Amino acid sequence: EEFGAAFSF
Amino acid sequence: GSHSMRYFYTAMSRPGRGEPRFITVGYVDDTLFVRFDSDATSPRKEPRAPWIEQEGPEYWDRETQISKTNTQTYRENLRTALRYYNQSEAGSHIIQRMYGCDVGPDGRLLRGYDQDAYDGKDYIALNEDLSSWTAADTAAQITQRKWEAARVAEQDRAYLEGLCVESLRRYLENGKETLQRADPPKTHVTHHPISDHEVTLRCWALGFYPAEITLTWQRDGEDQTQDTELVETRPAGDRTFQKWAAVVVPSGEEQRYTCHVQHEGLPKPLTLRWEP
Amino acid sequence: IQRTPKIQVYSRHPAENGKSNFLNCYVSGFHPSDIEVDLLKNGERIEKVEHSDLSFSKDWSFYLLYYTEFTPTEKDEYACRVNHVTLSQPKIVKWDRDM
Repeated sequence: EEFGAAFSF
Repeated sequence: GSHSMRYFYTAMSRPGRGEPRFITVGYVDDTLFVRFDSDATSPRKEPRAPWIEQEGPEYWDRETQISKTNTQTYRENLRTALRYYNQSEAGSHIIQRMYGCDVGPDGRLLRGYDQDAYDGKDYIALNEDLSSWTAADTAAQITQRKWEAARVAEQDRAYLEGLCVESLRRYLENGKETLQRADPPKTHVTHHPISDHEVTLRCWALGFYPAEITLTWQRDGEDQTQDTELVETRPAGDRTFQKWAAVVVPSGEEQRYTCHVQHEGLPKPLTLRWEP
Repeated sequence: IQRTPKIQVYSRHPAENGKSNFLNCYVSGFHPSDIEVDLLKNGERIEKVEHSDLSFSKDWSFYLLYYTEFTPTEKDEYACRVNHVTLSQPKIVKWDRDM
């Protein structure tokens, strides 16, 4: 299962 | 004993040919298990291994939404990257991401990963502490400053120590017939004379899983590292891998050469020789 | 920052004339990701070749497996033809049943 949070560069 | 789970993002801009393509693939060890492609007719996370098929509708919806949301995020990252490197909007660029966890025999976290590349070069990486970052250049330092401010490391850590290892442990159980089965290589030595005074000895390993293997030729018990031709481990297409190592040897000297094979599917390392 | 693909042409199982098999072209070590790969039978394009989902190694370089069912014979020639931004012309690698 993936991590649902991804953050902008 | 030891196992890994990794997700791989590729985000590729293509000015004049629509919005950046976003592709995700997930692996446990060397087994592909999920895929997402923003260019698919109806983009969704799709099973690539039978044991992930056990997951219910809620799983597939949640995973698909993460991928859809990350398609947008990685499209913004590409735009941001252009600004960070003073680049024009007319070029094609690529951001990649690899993140995930290793577990040992007991199933506990051995280590977590979350790293990005821009145009094939290291950009930013979460350190093994799961607490700080390494930026490769002044552009990625800008990203670091942003991630430090939003405590991103702490959030990655909670994922990597929780959901990452828990889901991987579930996958390892459901796919134990395959994920927890090592297939040892089938090995042989072939002999191709190239001239009257030189012959090629090729040491084969076929049908092995997982990919990791060592093939070495020795002459008189000495590693011929510099003189060995090694091909990159290649997938057979049926989950297993193939590899070979070759040396060019003087005619009449074949028996001074032994091929050595190490692989976790084997009880002990194998020694092979040309069997005339 | 561009890297030229390594190319391997080979079968899933050891080759036997008249026995059905899979022909593989594995392209790896390359960057960027766009790449053209054809499998050839006597110079001509095999239709409905399939390929794996785009992946990459620890060094960020990409890899793909292209494959098709096939029945090798003595006289039929097989090859993989690859184009990429790093090549001035498509590169042809011929299937050698001993490699």
